[PDB]
Amino acid sequence: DEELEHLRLLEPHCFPLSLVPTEFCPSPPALKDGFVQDEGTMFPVGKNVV
Amino acid sequence: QSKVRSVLRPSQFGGQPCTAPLVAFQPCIPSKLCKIEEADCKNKFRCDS
Amino acid sequence: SVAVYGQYGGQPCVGNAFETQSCEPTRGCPTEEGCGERFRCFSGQCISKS
Amino acid sequence: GGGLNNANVFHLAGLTFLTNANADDSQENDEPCKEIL
Amino acid sequence: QEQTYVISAPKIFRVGASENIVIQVYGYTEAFDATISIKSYPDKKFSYSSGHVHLSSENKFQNSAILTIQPKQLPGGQNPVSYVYLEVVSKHFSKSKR
Amino acid sequence: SYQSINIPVTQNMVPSSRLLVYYIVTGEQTAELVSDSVWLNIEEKCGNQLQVHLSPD
Repeated sequence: DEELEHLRLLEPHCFPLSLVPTEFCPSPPALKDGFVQDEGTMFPVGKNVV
Repeated sequence: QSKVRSVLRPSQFGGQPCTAPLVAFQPCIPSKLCKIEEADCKNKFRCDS
Repeated sequence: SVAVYGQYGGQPCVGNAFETQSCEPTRGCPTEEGCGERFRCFSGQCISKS
Repeated sequence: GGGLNNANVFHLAGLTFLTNANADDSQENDEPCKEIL
Repeated sequence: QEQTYVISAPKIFRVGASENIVIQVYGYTEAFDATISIKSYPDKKFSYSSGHVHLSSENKFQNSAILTIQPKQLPGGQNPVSYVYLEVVSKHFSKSKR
Repeated sequence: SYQSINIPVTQNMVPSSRLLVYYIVTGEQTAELVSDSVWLNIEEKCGNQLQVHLSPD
Protein backbone atom coordinates (compact mmCIF):
# COMPACT_ATOMS: atom_id res chain seq x y z
CA ASP A 1 0.00 0.00 0.00
CA GLU A 2 2.91 2.41 0.53
CA GLU A 3 3.38 2.27 -3.25
CA LEU A 4 -0.07 3.68 -3.88
CA GLU A 5 -0.02 6.37 -1.25
CA HIS A 6 3.50 7.72 -1.45
CA LEU A 7 4.17 7.46 -5.16
CA ARG A 8 0.77 8.80 -6.22
CA LEU A 9 1.37 11.72 -3.84
CA LEU A 10 4.90 12.39 -5.14
CA GLU A 11 4.37 11.80 -8.89
CA PRO A 12 0.71 12.35 -9.75
CA HIS A 13 1.20 12.39 -13.53
CA CYS A 14 2.35 8.77 -13.23
CA PHE A 15 -1.13 7.53 -12.22
CA PRO A 16 -4.73 7.92 -13.41
CA LEU A 17 -5.28 11.59 -12.56
CA SER A 18 -8.74 12.61 -11.33
CA LEU A 19 -7.66 16.21 -11.82
CA VAL A 20 -11.13 17.81 -11.75
CA PRO A 21 -12.09 18.62 -8.12
CA THR A 22 -14.57 16.32 -6.39
CA GLU A 23 -15.81 18.80 -3.75
CA PHE A 24 -16.57 22.51 -3.39
CA CYS A 25 -17.64 25.17 -0.92
CA PRO A 26 -20.97 26.94 -1.18
CA SER A 27 -20.72 30.42 -2.65
CA PRO A 28 -19.05 32.99 -0.34
CA PRO A 29 -21.41 34.96 1.91
CA ALA A 30 -22.01 38.55 0.84
CA LEU A 31 -20.80 41.34 3.12
CA LYS A 32 -22.42 44.46 4.43
CA ASP A 33 -21.67 46.99 1.67
CA GLY A 34 -19.42 44.48 -0.08
CA PHE A 35 -19.20 41.66 -2.57
CA VAL A 36 -16.79 39.07 -4.00
CA GLN A 37 -14.60 40.08 -6.94
CA ASP A 38 -14.16 36.51 -8.28
CA GLU A 39 -17.75 35.29 -8.16
CA GLY A 40 -18.07 31.98 -9.99
CA THR A 41 -20.06 28.81 -10.51
CA MET A 42 -17.86 26.55 -8.36
CA PHE A 43 -15.46 27.09 -5.46
CA PRO A 44 -12.93 24.27 -5.00
CA VAL A 45 -11.53 23.44 -1.58
CA GLY A 46 -8.63 25.70 -0.63
CA LYS A 47 -9.64 28.36 -3.15
CA ASN A 48 -9.24 31.97 -2.07
CA VAL A 49 -11.92 34.56 -2.87
CA VAL A 50 -11.41 38.32 -2.64
CA GLN B 1 14.39 8.73 3.71
CA SER B 2 15.78 5.38 4.80
CA LYS B 3 13.94 2.35 6.19
CA VAL B 4 16.15 -0.41 7.58
CA ARG B 5 15.94 -3.85 9.20
CA SER B 6 18.35 -6.19 10.96
CA VAL B 7 19.71 -9.68 10.43
CA LEU B 8 18.45 -11.82 13.29
CA ARG B 9 20.90 -14.52 12.24
CA PRO B 10 23.09 -14.70 9.13
CA SER B 11 22.92 -17.58 6.72
CA GLN B 12 25.80 -20.02 6.75
CA PHE B 13 26.68 -23.58 5.76
CA GLY B 14 24.52 -23.23 2.65
CA GLY B 15 21.22 -22.16 4.19
CA GLN B 16 18.93 -19.85 2.28
CA PRO B 17 20.36 -16.33 1.85
CA CYS B 18 18.51 -13.37 3.31
CA THR B 19 17.49 -12.65 -0.32
CA ALA B 20 16.00 -9.20 0.34
CA PRO B 21 17.22 -5.61 0.79
CA LEU B 22 18.37 -4.67 4.28
CA VAL B 23 17.66 -0.97 3.57
CA ALA B 24 14.96 0.69 1.48
CA PHE B 25 14.65 4.32 0.38
CA GLN B 26 11.59 6.46 -0.30
CA PRO B 27 11.52 9.92 -1.95
CA CYS B 28 10.41 12.56 0.54
CA ILE B 29 9.55 16.21 0.29
CA PRO B 30 12.03 17.69 2.80
CA SER B 31 10.99 19.92 5.68
CA LYS B 32 14.27 21.81 6.26
CA LEU B 33 16.63 23.45 3.80
CA CYS B 34 20.15 22.24 3.06
CA LYS B 35 22.63 24.06 5.28
CA ILE B 36 25.50 22.40 3.38
CA GLU B 37 27.28 24.87 1.09
CA GLU B 38 30.55 24.71 -0.83
CA ALA B 39 33.52 25.33 1.49
CA ASP B 40 35.70 26.60 -1.35
CA CYS B 41 39.34 26.46 -0.28
CA LYS B 42 41.22 29.71 0.26
CA ASN B 43 44.27 29.19 -1.95
CA LYS B 44 44.90 25.68 -3.27
CA PHE B 45 43.99 25.20 -6.92
CA ARG B 46 40.38 24.03 -7.13
CA CYS B 47 40.21 21.11 -9.54
CA ASP B 48 36.96 20.91 -11.47
CA SER B 49 36.44 17.76 -9.42
CA SER C 1 -0.28 -18.84 -17.22
CA VAL C 2 0.88 -22.44 -17.60
CA ALA C 3 -1.53 -24.67 -15.69
CA VAL C 4 0.58 -27.83 -16.12
CA TYR C 5 4.19 -27.65 -17.26
CA GLY C 6 5.24 -30.06 -19.99
CA GLN C 7 7.47 -32.69 -18.43
CA TYR C 8 9.58 -35.73 -19.33
CA GLY C 9 9.40 -34.57 -22.94
CA GLY C 10 5.65 -34.09 -22.82
CA GLN C 11 4.61 -31.72 -25.56
CA PRO C 12 5.28 -28.07 -24.66
CA CYS C 13 2.36 -25.66 -24.61
CA VAL C 14 1.51 -24.29 -28.05
CA GLY C 15 0.79 -20.64 -28.87
CA ASN C 16 1.42 -17.34 -27.16
CA ALA C 17 1.25 -16.76 -23.41
CA PHE C 18 0.04 -13.19 -24.10
CA GLU C 19 -2.53 -11.33 -26.15
CA THR C 20 -3.02 -7.61 -26.69
CA GLN C 21 -6.11 -5.39 -26.91
CA SER C 22 -6.58 -1.78 -27.93
CA CYS C 23 -8.31 0.51 -25.44
CA GLU C 24 -9.08 4.05 -24.48
CA PRO C 25 -6.51 5.03 -21.81
CA THR C 26 -7.48 6.78 -18.60
CA ARG C 27 -3.80 7.64 -17.96
CA GLY C 28 -1.43 9.83 -19.96
CA CYS C 29 2.02 9.02 -21.29
CA PRO C 30 4.77 10.64 -19.14
CA THR C 31 7.13 12.90 -21.08
CA GLU C 32 10.90 13.18 -20.81
CA GLU C 33 12.26 15.93 -18.65
CA GLY C 34 15.05 17.22 -20.87
CA CYS C 35 18.64 17.79 -19.81
CA GLY C 36 18.13 21.42 -18.80
CA GLU C 37 21.59 22.76 -17.96
CA ARG C 38 23.23 19.43 -18.88
CA PHE C 39 24.43 18.29 -22.29
CA ARG C 40 21.97 16.01 -24.08
CA CYS C 41 23.28 12.91 -25.82
CA PHE C 42 21.39 12.11 -29.01
CA SER C 43 19.75 9.14 -27.27
CA GLY C 44 18.42 11.52 -24.61
CA GLN C 45 20.86 10.70 -21.82
CA CYS C 46 22.35 13.74 -20.09
CA ILE C 47 25.95 14.40 -19.03
CA SER C 48 27.97 17.23 -17.53
CA LYS C 49 28.82 19.89 -20.11
CA SER C 50 32.38 19.73 -18.76
CA GLY D 1 16.01 42.65 -26.10
CA GLY D 2 17.72 39.56 -27.46
CA GLY D 3 20.17 37.35 -25.64
CA LEU D 4 22.96 34.81 -25.89
CA ASN D 5 20.34 32.01 -25.80
CA ASN D 6 16.67 31.27 -25.31
CA ALA D 7 17.37 31.15 -21.57
CA ASN D 8 19.26 34.45 -21.71
CA VAL D 9 16.51 36.00 -23.84
CA PHE D 10 14.00 35.04 -21.15
CA HIS D 11 16.23 36.23 -18.30
CA LEU D 12 16.96 39.62 -19.88
CA ALA D 13 13.26 39.97 -20.68
CA GLY D 14 12.67 39.56 -16.95
CA LEU D 15 10.93 36.20 -17.40
CA THR D 16 11.65 32.67 -16.33
CA PHE D 17 10.32 29.40 -17.67
CA LEU D 18 9.72 25.75 -16.92
CA THR D 19 10.34 23.45 -19.86
CA ASN D 20 11.44 19.94 -20.69
CA ALA D 21 12.73 21.33 -23.99
CA ASN D 22 16.38 21.07 -22.93
CA ALA D 23 16.79 24.58 -21.48
CA ASP D 24 16.84 26.14 -18.03
CA ASP D 25 17.33 29.62 -16.57
CA SER D 26 19.27 28.50 -13.50
CA GLN D 27 22.75 29.10 -14.95
CA GLU D 28 22.17 32.87 -15.06
CA ASN D 29 22.66 35.08 -12.00
CA ASP D 30 20.10 37.61 -10.75
CA GLU D 31 22.58 40.38 -11.56
CA PRO D 32 21.43 44.03 -11.39
CA CYS D 33 21.34 44.79 -15.10
CA LYS D 34 22.01 48.46 -15.77
CA GLU D 35 21.79 49.08 -19.54
CA ILE D 36 20.49 52.53 -20.46
CA LEU D 37 17.33 53.12 -22.51
CA GLN E 1 10.85 14.54 -27.73
CA GLU E 2 7.62 15.69 -29.35
CA GLN E 3 5.52 16.21 -26.21
CA THR E 4 6.98 19.35 -24.61
CA TYR E 5 5.75 22.34 -22.63
CA VAL E 6 6.71 25.85 -21.62
CA ILE E 7 5.36 27.58 -18.55
CA SER E 8 6.58 31.18 -18.43
CA ALA E 9 6.35 33.41 -15.38
CA PRO E 10 7.78 36.67 -14.04
CA LYS E 11 11.38 36.37 -12.91
CA ILE E 12 10.19 37.35 -9.40
CA PHE E 13 6.75 36.96 -7.85
CA ARG E 14 5.65 40.19 -6.20
CA VAL E 15 3.80 39.56 -2.94
CA GLY E 16 0.07 40.11 -3.40
CA ALA E 17 0.46 40.78 -7.11
CA SER E 18 -1.97 39.24 -9.54
CA GLU E 19 0.54 37.31 -11.67
CA ASN E 20 -0.49 35.89 -15.04
CA ILE E 21 1.23 32.57 -15.77
CA VAL E 22 0.94 31.12 -19.27
CA ILE E 23 1.47 27.54 -20.45
CA GLN E 24 2.04 26.16 -23.93
CA VAL E 25 2.24 22.44 -24.72
CA TYR E 26 3.39 21.01 -28.05
CA GLY E 27 2.59 17.81 -29.95
CA TYR E 28 -0.47 16.84 -27.94
CA THR E 29 -3.74 16.15 -29.74
CA GLU E 30 -6.22 14.91 -27.14
CA ALA E 31 -7.68 17.83 -25.20
CA PHE E 32 -6.29 17.60 -21.66
CA ASP E 33 -6.14 19.82 -18.58
CA ALA E 34 -3.39 20.93 -16.22
CA THR E 35 -3.22 22.81 -12.94
CA ILE E 36 -0.65 25.52 -12.23
CA SER E 37 -0.15 26.18 -8.54
CA ILE E 38 1.99 28.16 -6.10
CA LYS E 39 3.10 26.22 -3.03
CA SER E 40 5.05 26.83 0.15
CA TYR E 41 8.79 26.14 0.08
CA PRO E 42 10.57 23.82 0.66
CA ASP E 43 7.74 21.69 2.05
CA LYS E 44 5.13 22.19 -0.73
CA LYS E 45 2.60 21.78 2.10
CA PHE E 46 0.59 25.00 1.61
CA SER E 47 -0.95 26.03 -1.72
CA TYR E 48 -0.93 29.82 -1.95
CA SER E 49 -2.90 29.59 -5.21
CA SER E 50 -4.03 27.17 -7.90
CA GLY E 51 -5.57 27.44 -11.35
CA HIS E 52 -7.20 24.81 -13.52
CA VAL E 53 -6.40 25.50 -17.19
CA HIS E 54 -7.93 23.54 -20.07
CA LEU E 55 -5.57 23.06 -23.03
CA SER E 56 -6.92 22.13 -26.46
CA SER E 57 -6.48 22.62 -30.18
CA GLU E 58 -9.42 24.94 -29.55
CA ASN E 59 -6.97 26.99 -27.46
CA LYS E 60 -4.14 26.01 -29.81
CA PHE E 61 -3.06 24.25 -26.59
CA GLN E 62 -2.38 27.57 -24.85
CA ASN E 63 -3.82 29.03 -21.65
CA SER E 64 -2.87 31.19 -18.69
CA ALA E 65 -3.52 30.82 -14.96
CA ILE E 66 -3.81 33.99 -12.85
CA LEU E 67 -2.24 33.39 -9.43
CA THR E 68 -1.74 35.67 -6.42
CA ILE E 69 0.31 35.32 -3.22
CA GLN E 70 -2.05 36.91 -0.70
CA PRO E 71 0.21 38.66 1.85
CA LYS E 72 -1.48 37.24 4.97
CA GLN E 73 -1.17 33.59 3.91
CA LEU E 74 2.62 33.82 3.87
CA PRO E 75 3.94 32.73 7.30
CA GLY E 76 5.67 36.09 7.77
CA GLY E 77 7.25 36.40 11.20
CA GLN E 78 10.97 36.88 11.77
CA ASN E 79 11.96 35.30 8.46
CA PRO E 80 10.25 36.44 5.26
CA VAL E 81 9.67 33.65 2.80
CA SER E 82 12.42 34.14 0.22
CA TYR E 83 11.39 31.37 -2.18
CA VAL E 84 8.26 29.58 -3.34
CA TYR E 85 7.44 26.60 -5.57
CA LEU E 86 5.67 27.20 -8.85
CA GLU E 87 4.11 23.86 -9.82
CA VAL E 88 2.52 22.39 -12.94
CA VAL E 89 0.64 19.08 -12.91
CA SER E 90 -1.00 17.29 -15.84
CA LYS E 91 -1.78 13.79 -17.08
CA HIS E 92 1.55 14.01 -18.91
CA PHE E 93 4.08 15.82 -16.71
CA SER E 94 4.76 17.45 -13.40
CA LYS E 95 7.55 19.88 -12.59
CA SER E 96 8.17 22.51 -9.93
CA LYS E 97 10.58 25.44 -9.84
CA ARG E 98 11.75 27.60 -6.91
CA SER F 1 4.38 33.02 -43.86
CA TYR F 2 3.39 33.73 -40.26
CA GLN F 3 0.73 36.07 -38.90
CA SER F 4 2.23 39.36 -37.78
CA ILE F 5 1.59 40.75 -34.30
CA ASN F 6 -1.41 42.90 -35.23
CA ILE F 7 -2.34 44.25 -31.79
CA PRO F 8 -3.61 47.46 -30.18
CA VAL F 9 -1.05 48.98 -27.83
CA THR F 10 -3.52 48.93 -24.94
CA GLN F 11 -3.49 51.62 -22.26
CA ASN F 12 -1.74 49.37 -19.72
CA MET F 13 1.32 49.47 -22.03
CA VAL F 14 1.79 53.24 -21.93
CA PRO F 15 4.87 52.89 -19.73
CA SER F 16 7.55 51.61 -22.09
CA SER F 17 6.92 47.89 -22.49
CA ARG F 18 8.52 44.74 -23.86
CA LEU F 19 7.72 41.85 -26.21
CA LEU F 20 9.02 38.28 -26.31
CA VAL F 21 8.29 35.62 -28.93
CA TYR F 22 9.06 31.91 -28.87
CA TYR F 23 8.35 28.47 -30.29
CA ILE F 24 9.44 24.92 -29.52
CA VAL F 25 10.48 22.83 -32.52
CA THR F 26 10.82 19.09 -31.86
CA GLY F 27 13.77 18.74 -34.26
CA GLU F 28 14.68 15.32 -35.60
CA GLN F 29 14.04 13.85 -32.16
CA THR F 30 15.39 16.56 -29.81
CA ALA F 31 13.33 19.62 -28.90
CA GLU F 32 14.73 23.14 -28.75
CA LEU F 33 13.05 26.21 -27.28
CA VAL F 34 13.61 29.12 -29.69
CA SER F 35 12.77 32.66 -28.59
CA ASP F 36 13.50 36.36 -29.10
CA SER F 37 12.50 39.62 -27.41
CA VAL F 38 12.34 43.35 -28.13
CA TRP F 39 11.87 46.67 -26.30
CA LEU F 40 8.80 48.82 -27.11
CA ASN F 41 8.52 52.47 -26.01
CA ILE F 42 4.86 53.51 -25.71
CA GLU F 43 4.97 57.33 -25.54
CA GLU F 44 3.93 57.99 -21.92
CA LYS F 45 0.29 59.02 -22.53
CA CYS F 46 -1.73 58.88 -19.31
CA GLY F 47 -5.04 57.08 -19.01
CA ASN F 48 -6.90 59.95 -17.36
CA GLN F 49 -5.11 62.63 -19.41
CA LEU F 50 -6.56 65.08 -16.87
CA GLN F 51 -6.67 68.52 -18.51
CA VAL F 52 -6.87 71.50 -16.12
CA HIS F 53 -6.94 75.13 -17.26
CA LEU F 54 -7.73 78.63 -15.99
CA SER F 55 -10.92 79.36 -17.93
CA PRO F 56 -10.50 83.18 -17.56
CA ASP F 57 -7.30 82.93 -19.60
